[PDB]
Amino acid sequence: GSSGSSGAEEPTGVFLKKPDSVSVETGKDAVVVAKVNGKELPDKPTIKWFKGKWLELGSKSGARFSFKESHNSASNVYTVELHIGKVVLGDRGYYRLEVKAKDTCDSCGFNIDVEAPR
Repeated sequence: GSSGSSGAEEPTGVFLKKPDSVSVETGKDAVVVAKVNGKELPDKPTIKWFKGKWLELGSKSGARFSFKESHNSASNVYTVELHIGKVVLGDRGYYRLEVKAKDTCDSCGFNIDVEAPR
């Protein structure tokens, strides 16, 4: 078939990809996608997922909260994705991704929504 096209100047930021707000439904599984330009960073960045207040996600390696981080050899980009299972209205709201390096420091903010049943 046929398709369109696009074009723009590379982003002047370390966060090659920002976690766009994802609207999920209660009882469903949420998933966020984000990337980080390591090259631009002096040292290995620190990926940490926070929830509204000064909370702390990913307590143990065996909870609904899953984390997928992959590092490319040629690309050199860290692709992190936050997956949440059995989402509830108590989870919906806003989040914040902290990322600090040797000297470089940057953080992005996303918002999730949990649609309730009829």
